[PDB]
Amino acid sequence: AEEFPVPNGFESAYREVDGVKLHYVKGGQGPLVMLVHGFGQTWYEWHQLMPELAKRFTVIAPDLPGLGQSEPPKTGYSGEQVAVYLHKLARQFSPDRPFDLVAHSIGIWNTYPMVVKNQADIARLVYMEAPIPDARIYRFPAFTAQGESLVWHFSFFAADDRLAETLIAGKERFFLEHFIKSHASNTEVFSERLLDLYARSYAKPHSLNASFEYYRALNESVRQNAELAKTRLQMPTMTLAGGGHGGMGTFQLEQMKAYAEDVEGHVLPGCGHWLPEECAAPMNRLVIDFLSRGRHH
Amino acid sequence: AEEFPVPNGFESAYREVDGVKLHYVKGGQGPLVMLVHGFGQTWYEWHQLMPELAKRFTVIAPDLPGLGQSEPPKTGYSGEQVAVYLHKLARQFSPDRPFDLVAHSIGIWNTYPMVVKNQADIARLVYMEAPIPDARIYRFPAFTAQGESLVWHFSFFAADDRLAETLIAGKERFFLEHFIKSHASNTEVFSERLLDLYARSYAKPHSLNASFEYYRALNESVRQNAELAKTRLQMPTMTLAGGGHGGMGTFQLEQMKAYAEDVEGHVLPGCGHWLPEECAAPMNRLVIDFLSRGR
Repeated sequence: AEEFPVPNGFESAYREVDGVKLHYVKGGQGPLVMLVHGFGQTWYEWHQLMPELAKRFTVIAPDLPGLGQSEPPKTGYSGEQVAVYLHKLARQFSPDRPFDLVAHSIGIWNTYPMVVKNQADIARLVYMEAPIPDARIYRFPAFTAQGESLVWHFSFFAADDRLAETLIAGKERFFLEHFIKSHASNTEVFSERLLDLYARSYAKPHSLNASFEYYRALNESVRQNAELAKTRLQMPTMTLAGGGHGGMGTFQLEQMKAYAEDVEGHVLPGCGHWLPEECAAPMNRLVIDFLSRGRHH
Repeated sequence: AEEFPVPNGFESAYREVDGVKLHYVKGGQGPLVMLVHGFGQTWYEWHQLMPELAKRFTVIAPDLPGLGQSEPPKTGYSGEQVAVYLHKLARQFSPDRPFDLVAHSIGIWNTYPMVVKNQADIARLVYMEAPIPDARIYRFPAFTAQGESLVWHFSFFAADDRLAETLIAGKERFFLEHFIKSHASNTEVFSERLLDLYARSYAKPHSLNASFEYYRALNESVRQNAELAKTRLQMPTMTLAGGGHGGMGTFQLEQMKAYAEDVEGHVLPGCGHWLPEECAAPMNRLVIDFLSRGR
């Protein structure tokens, strides 16, 4: 019983990677593009981009370990540990060619280590809407002159005593609606039905826990990344960020400039955090154009 | 009925102030000292200090509007609005003489405006464990290299859509233990029994809502204080802060220096946010000695 509708011409499937059963949706022909979702979401956030990309690329969108229909990681939730699963999953499908990688939100946290450690395996890199975990995240404000800040949820979710799971259980739909909308410019794109689907998925007890375990591991990821970042990324890279309420703005490119030699960035006015949903048309266009300046049947 | 046990020789009473019934506990004789509690607690946080002070002073410990057994404010929850209720209450018992003030946590927010606006009514002042609302609060981090930060709850509590009440309703006892202990160094003083007392009080629906309204008015209080702070405090002031896990550390005194001409500060080692309970002996000593420099 699929959690989300699969686009025509795509298949929902599973692969075991290091003893962990990962779910993914795959379609298209050509060089591989892997699309990695973030918090509060699943592979489905890419469902609009996928059919367009599948015109020129083989497209795979996995569920992060513990989220959607993927099993929890058997190692842990730090960036380096999760990155191994996504890397080996990608290699099962693109053993002989480098693949492209597109990541959003915590998808960035869970891919950066495998990108920096396997540069030859990565053709092109698109990162949108989330800091690479590093010391910069310690600068975001707890509170603003206009109300709640952008990332006070880092503390909420990282807190022990299962704080987040305990408070949110039974209110998963309620919390996710508030969180999505507080980080959105365009809230209308999030129908009652869309919110129901996302809320139902992450409300699975193991998925609600997984959601926050990514955050409880964030400081470890920061420490891991302090070593990894000694090696600059050398592949062509694009960043995207929303310019509206909820978005990262100029931060995305400014940070990436410290990690990547070859990088370009766009800020999308009128869009918040949830680029694939709030600003599907322009986001899709920028991604496709960026990736299509390489190999693609 | 009483939510918390009154110390021997003290009385629990109520006083109507601008149409709001304030609960307070009072005892002792001599010049008035008013002790104002903060978030997650009630007058009861002062119960160990009160008997000692009552040997030299008349001591009054009110419940903040909406919290403990006090009615919610009729005007609003900004510091300037709430401070009126507290000033008028104090002045009923000390109409012809200045009084002393001790405040903790959001008790600071709710007294600063009455202090700066009525400087002659305040003999001596002790503030502990909370920023005066001003632009400095926008500089605290959402997240730290050790985990959850000191004041991320500002955003949580101020969030729209009654986010905090909705998530916390029915889990008040769970949430309060986590909040208190995460902001403590000496966690062992918060026994299950004491936590039960505090949780039962703030679990009253109007109290849970009041708790968060103070944070929802925080930006307004910052705006209010921007004007009020053009005038420095002239009376003797002392700040205390915890030096341990969950404490404000050197921030307390450094900020107060911008507000007061006459200030001395102490950071108490191995104590977090909840000084009256985590570090009763040294905290009580410091307050009693400081206030006893005045007649």
